[PDB]
Amino acid sequence: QLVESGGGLVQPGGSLRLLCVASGRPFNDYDMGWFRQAPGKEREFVASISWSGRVTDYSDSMKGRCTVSRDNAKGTMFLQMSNLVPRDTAVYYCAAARRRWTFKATNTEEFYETWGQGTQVTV
Amino acid sequence: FGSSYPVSIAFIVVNEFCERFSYYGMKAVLTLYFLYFLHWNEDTSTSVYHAFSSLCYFTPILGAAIADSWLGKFKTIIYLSLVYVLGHVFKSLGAIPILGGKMLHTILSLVGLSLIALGTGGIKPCVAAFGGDQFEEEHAEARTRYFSVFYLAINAGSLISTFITPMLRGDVKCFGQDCYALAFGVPGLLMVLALVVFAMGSKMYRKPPPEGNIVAQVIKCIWFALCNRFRNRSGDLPKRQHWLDWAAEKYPKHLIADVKALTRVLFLYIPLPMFWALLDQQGSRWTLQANKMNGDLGFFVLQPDQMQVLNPFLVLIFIPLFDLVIYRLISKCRINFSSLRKMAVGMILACLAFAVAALVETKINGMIPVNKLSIAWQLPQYVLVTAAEVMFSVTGLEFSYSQAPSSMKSVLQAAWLLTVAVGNIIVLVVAQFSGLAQWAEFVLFSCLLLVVCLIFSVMAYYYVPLK
Ligand SMILES: CC1=C(C(=O)O)N2C(=O)[C@@H](NC(=O)[C@H](N)c3ccc(O)cc3)[C@H]2SC1
Repeated sequence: QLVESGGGLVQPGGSLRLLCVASGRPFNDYDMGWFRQAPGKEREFVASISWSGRVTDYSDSMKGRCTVSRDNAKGTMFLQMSNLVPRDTAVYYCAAARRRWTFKATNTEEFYETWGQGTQVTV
Repeated sequence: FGSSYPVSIAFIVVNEFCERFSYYGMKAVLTLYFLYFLHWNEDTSTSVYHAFSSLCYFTPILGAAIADSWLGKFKTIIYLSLVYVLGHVFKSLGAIPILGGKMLHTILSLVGLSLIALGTGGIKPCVAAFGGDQFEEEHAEARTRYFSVFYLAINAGSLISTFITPMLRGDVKCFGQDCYALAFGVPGLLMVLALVVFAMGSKMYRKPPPEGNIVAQVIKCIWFALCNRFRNRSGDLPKRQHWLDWAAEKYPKHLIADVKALTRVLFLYIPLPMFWALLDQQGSRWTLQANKMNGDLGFFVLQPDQMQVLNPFLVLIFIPLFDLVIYRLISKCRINFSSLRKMAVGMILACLAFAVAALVETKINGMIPVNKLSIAWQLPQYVLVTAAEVMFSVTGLEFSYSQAPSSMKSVLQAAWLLTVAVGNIIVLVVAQFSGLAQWAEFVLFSCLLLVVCLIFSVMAYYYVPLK
């Protein structure tokens, strides 16, 4: 609940590390995922991490390579993109979903109910 | 070749292997299929996996109820193998991403899983009872060896599955995406092959017909027995010498005796779920223990998870070692292992295995890493637990068969599998409680196994064998 995302500008071919800070409720009760909304596009799934961190998934693109991982203590989750190309110059959203039984795809927006604020990571 | 072993069992054992293999091939990928194809929660994926496993463990009730009351065996096995094959067809058909998505995939996968559980619970007890029935009642020495080979085939299928499944899910391109259709198609083809090889021995089998609605008659007899003693305000002989002796105004003695035997064996099996639950705390806790010890081995880097493979492999070395050597040595002298001392000593071996695990955990925690345990020193406890499993499971199969009334040979096997199922349920419920140190956890498990062995030994001392 009340997820806050912080990133910044980067240069082509470089690596950036976004951070998602969740405050208000425990971070071990939330499935988390990353989405991006490039200007004019709807929203693209980027990566997902389960409540325990054991299960992690990345979109087909995951430009170059990504590495998502959370720290349930202090509620900080970060995304590690490495080979950023002129694409993916989009605001990266942080989505938090509580633990629950559901058949919704974990890589969709419908699955997640809490959305943070974007972070313009241009390239 | 002129021996006491019928050629027909060659078709049965080879079937069970081909079954277990396939099963262990399908189960291994299962969770991943949920997470990286269906994109389900960790919670939802784990819950569905556990529910599927529990249903597979509990369907033997339906399988044995069908087999011993209606259609007999070789027609329960055949039809439930057809159901199993249909479930595999749905599972593989529900994993190709070309037709439908997120709606047809889920429904097809769940229907296939349900059919697979139904087939497994009904190919498990009936096949063992059938193979046992292939032997004459005078050939109890060859039937024990058949059951040993049956367990050996089960474990060989498990091992070959663990060794071949990654080769099927590694770098494949079904449809622009990971190939989960093959991971389920290969198990489906193995199941079809098992069904074909089983059905090819039809002219050789010794199909015995069912003796009637055994389940219904047993339930009616028990209900009448428990209702007749209710002589609240009067009565002089409600039921004397047993709680089934005056449920005899109907249900002639030939059925009262069978119900008596079933009840005796069930009372004997009462505490087996606890043993199964305690013994199952070795595929998870021991992996955590192995995570904290060196795994280079000097020759090949050994990942802790791979240590699990040492359970089936060691069994393949102990089943022939025991049945051919150790037991023979025990029979060289006057010592009499009566198939219930074997189970008690197996429980004791499991208790010692967990005691050794506790000692090894204490040694690990004694670091101060000069005194860092190798991934070896987990060998003694694996050896002990595998010896316990060999001396318990094979003997339990033989005991469930040899002590079952001829009319309910596949119901006692169902009771065995249901002790396993209740043990799994106990494991599930207790998994949510964890507040003890690992060494204390192992000490507690060893003490609980000792108590379970004591209770089982006391009950088996007073057991009245079928005869
Ligand atoms: C009744 C039953 C089953 C079954 O439901 O089909 N069997 C397997 O499947 C076999 N498992 C192994 O051979 C294994 N080495 C094994 C692994 C863990 C255990 O806690 C016991 C046995 C045996 S066990 C008991």
